[PDB]
Amino acid sequence: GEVRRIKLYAERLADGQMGYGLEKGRATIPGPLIELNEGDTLHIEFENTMDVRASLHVHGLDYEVSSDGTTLNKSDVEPGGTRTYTWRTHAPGRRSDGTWRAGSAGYWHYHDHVVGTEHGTGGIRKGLYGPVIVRRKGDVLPDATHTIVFNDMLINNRPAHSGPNFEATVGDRVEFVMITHGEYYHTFHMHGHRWADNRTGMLTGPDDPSQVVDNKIVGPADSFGFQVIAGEGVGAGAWMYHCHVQSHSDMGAVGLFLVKKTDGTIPGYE
Amino acid sequence: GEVRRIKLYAERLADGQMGYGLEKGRATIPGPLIELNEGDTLHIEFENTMDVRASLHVHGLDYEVSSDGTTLNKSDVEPGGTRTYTWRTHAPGRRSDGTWRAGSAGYWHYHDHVVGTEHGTGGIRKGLYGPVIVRRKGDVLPDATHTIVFNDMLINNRPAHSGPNFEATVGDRVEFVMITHGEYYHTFHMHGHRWADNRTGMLTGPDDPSQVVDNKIVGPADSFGFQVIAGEGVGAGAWMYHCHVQSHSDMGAVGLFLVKKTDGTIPGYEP
Amino acid sequence: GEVRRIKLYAERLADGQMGYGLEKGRATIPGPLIELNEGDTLHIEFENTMDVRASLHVHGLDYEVSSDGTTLNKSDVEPGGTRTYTWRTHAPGRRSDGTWRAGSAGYWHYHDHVVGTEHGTGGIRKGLYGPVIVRRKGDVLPDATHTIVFNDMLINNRPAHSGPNFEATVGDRVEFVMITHGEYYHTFHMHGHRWADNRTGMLTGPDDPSQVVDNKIVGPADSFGFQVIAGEGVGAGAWMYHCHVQSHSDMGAVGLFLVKKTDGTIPGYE
Ligand SMILES: [Cu+2]
Ligand SMILES: [Cu+2]
Ligand SMILES: [Cu+2]
Ligand SMILES: [Cu+2]
Ligand SMILES: [Cu+2]
Ligand SMILES: [Cu+2]
Ligand SMILES: [Cu+2]
Ligand SMILES: [Cu+2]
Ligand SMILES: [Cu+2]
Ligand SMILES: [Cu+2]
Ligand SMILES: [Cu+2]
Ligand SMILES: [Cu+2]
Ligand SMILES: [Cu+2]
Repeated sequence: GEVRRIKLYAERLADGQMGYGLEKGRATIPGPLIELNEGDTLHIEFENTMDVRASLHVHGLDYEVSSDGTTLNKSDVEPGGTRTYTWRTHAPGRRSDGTWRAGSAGYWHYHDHVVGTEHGTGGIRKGLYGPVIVRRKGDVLPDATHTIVFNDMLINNRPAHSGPNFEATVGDRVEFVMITHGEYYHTFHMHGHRWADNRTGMLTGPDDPSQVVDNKIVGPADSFGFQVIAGEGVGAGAWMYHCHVQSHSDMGAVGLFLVKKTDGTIPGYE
Repeated sequence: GEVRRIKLYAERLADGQMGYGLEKGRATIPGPLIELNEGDTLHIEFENTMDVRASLHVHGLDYEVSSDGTTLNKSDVEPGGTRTYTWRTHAPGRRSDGTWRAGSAGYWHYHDHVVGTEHGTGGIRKGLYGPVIVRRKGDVLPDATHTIVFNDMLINNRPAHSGPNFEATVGDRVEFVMITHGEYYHTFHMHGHRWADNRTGMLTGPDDPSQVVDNKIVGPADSFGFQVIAGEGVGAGAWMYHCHVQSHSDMGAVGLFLVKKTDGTIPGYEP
Repeated sequence: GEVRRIKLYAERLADGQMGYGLEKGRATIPGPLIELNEGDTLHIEFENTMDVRASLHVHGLDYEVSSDGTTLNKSDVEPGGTRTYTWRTHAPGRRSDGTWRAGSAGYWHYHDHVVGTEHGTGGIRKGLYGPVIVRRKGDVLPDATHTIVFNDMLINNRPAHSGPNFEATVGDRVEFVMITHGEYYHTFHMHGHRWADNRTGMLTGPDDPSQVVDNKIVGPADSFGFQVIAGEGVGAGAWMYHCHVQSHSDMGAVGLFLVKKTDGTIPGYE
């Protein structure tokens, strides 16, 4: 695998928010998508631009305690400080004893572990979360990737009834990364589309018995993802995704997957 | 791939509830079981007999936005109004891009999307939900199918501690369709029986690594199903199923899977 | 296909608790680990030493209604009474209808079903739960097994912020049994390690599409397990496990998987 180096910044944002960015003043919630192939090493030159301690902690990937991002393992970052975190990944294969070592590939996420509490409750609430995708050799690559985070009662820390919306063309291969944070369980639902409940969100072939779903229960720090063919067997349209917990959809935990015809039109909606 | 047609009616019942039915005054909660084979197209000639806007929205199956059953897609039904909803299904197969297209087959459900709120909160609460099963070629068919819906704190909108109960005989292949709605997470548990956490609820063979379970966390609009051999390795008896969230079972989210001997008898129990 | 016999006692414990034990005055919370191979029968000579009715109910395994442990089937135990419960297990096999009968193998649990309520709400709250593992022929056996029960807001009925901690050496094959009870949903997370969402928690091979996860939503009476190679690809250290529901980790639903180097030392303990 390849050795990669990136910079990452934690920054305070308007309305008491906090975000990660690849450049100063370009912090976003969710944070930037990090994509790796199994075997790749990533060195993250992390700068905490804030006035409180902050950290970077990742799910799924290989890291040593020196890159835990915790007070326990003295790997958080002082205010205005810098730390180089290292994430490693590995491909699957048989061990010496004939057991199968699972690879790093999957839909994962990174977040703060020290803002507000020693579990990053305040950091997470304020927006310090982002997606990580680790791909296996031969994995099907998409035309676009969209990240949806159910953070307490908000989506991507947007005000209620505020999307986000995602645009595609009929036939586009669209990947979704779906992360949950905070206090509450949710159920993720997408109209007119469906996926497999497995590593890639896609059945491997006819021997894969994974349930095909369009609704999934998720809790804090769950991550999954999938790919769909936009509008496959259903056509162009305003295709809602929403939390299916009835009070949550009613309070505006809803967005649109806007699937246009090749001619740029979409069947008239609202 | 057969093209089929049914009539469906939304009706107000007693205790203010609301139900789907195949005939006028025959509405049930849950709604009627709709069963399709992959490839089938179903045209639902729907009539809203109620004095409020209602709709039909489906999980899992192929439909165009004109059959969304939402206000967003101008697909709900005015009071007394009619609409033909079209559901399509497909078999699995190889795409030209070399990927495997997942089929429609599964345990699915349909429900209202406009009663009370633009997400059907009032309709779902009052009973406008029912099961849909899409079968793959070669799928094993059961002796009977039973639908269990955890709707907020009730089962099938029954009052607390009033079932439903389902009866079978030892050896019967019994299918359960398990749907959840409303506000709360649940855990579905059955005494004396277990199933696979996969598409059909049954392991394909010794090369299927799916967890074998008797307890499953479910949230609103989750659906799964399974088939068991009634009493297999455990015998006839009153086999409780219940939510395993302790306050929920204590409040009466409990029913009985009554498995009889081939002589029609059951070991004595005290409900 | 071994017939096994054990004695089990239900007893009141200090601090308003109740537990199962293999010997009088030796009750623990969780109760003793019961391990069976598919085909084994277990006869449990159960004695209720308490002043309230109590029972033994099991998930997953084969039992007749006479061993349900319920009020419904009159198979609980009066105060000071004794009853033999029988649990059976079976190997998988091909049915005469051509379908595959799922075996008993898996991560399971037993608990009371009649203390406090006819669903055992009081018994479970006070500590009457324990793990059951049923193995399939050829299953990989671990160096150690550790049971983590999320019981309402507690782990193993320990007071908040009280572990438990589990020690291993790098390269040990360590098995976790993860059981949930009570009123609340949880998300189980382990730093530095991951497992397969399937029967054994280990991918069978390259043909297994199971998601690889480090975070799993669980609710009352859910049970799963897995094995990890301690420190595999991540090294020695204090590896936190916790509930990832943020208020739960903040209130102390946390422990340590203490992974020692071959020499005995743990980095960050100097
Ligand atoms: Cu943590
Ligand atoms: Cu939600
Ligand atoms: Cu829907
Ligand atoms: Cu985390
Ligand atoms: Cu919807
Ligand atoms: Cu419940
Ligand atoms: Cu049980
Ligand atoms: Cu729905
Ligand atoms: Cu029970
Ligand atoms: Cu928790
Ligand atoms: Cu973590
Ligand atoms: Cu139980
Ligand atoms: Cu010390």
